[PDB]
Amino acid sequence: MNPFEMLRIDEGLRLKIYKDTEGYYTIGIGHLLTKSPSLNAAKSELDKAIGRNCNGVITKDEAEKLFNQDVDAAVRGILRNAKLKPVYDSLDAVRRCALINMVFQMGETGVAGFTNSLRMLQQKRWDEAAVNLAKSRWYNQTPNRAKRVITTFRTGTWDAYKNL
Repeated sequence: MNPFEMLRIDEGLRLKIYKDTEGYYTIGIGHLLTKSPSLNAAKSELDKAIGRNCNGVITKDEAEKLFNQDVDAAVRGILRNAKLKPVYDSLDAVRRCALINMVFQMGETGVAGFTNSLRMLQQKRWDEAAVNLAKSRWYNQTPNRAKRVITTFRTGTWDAYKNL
């Protein structure tokens, strides 16, 4: 595994402009393009973003790159986050990876709301923490994806996604 494949599985990949749950134009792995109703504008923002005559559709790699700039942006925020910063620093590279997964999935705000759970991770209390996170509304909401993320944390390996 690697982080793109992680999200590939979790968020899914989209190579053609789409609308999300909130109506927003998006593309690749959750890459929101714009908030205005206009396809016209997304199209344009994309072309731009990607750098050529895409026309509402990109490549796989073209997407990875977008995906790369977004992980980058997420990390950056994490480090500017005071609740998130310390946790993130405590984490070995791969679990850092799970934390981006979550953030990606629920925003920085939502993530930092798992008080006890973060403390647990920070402390490097890998099992209890596993246990704990299985209690949340997160786990009921999106079970599969929650389970995978949790194993990542438990173990600090790509066990849950590698055969996938």
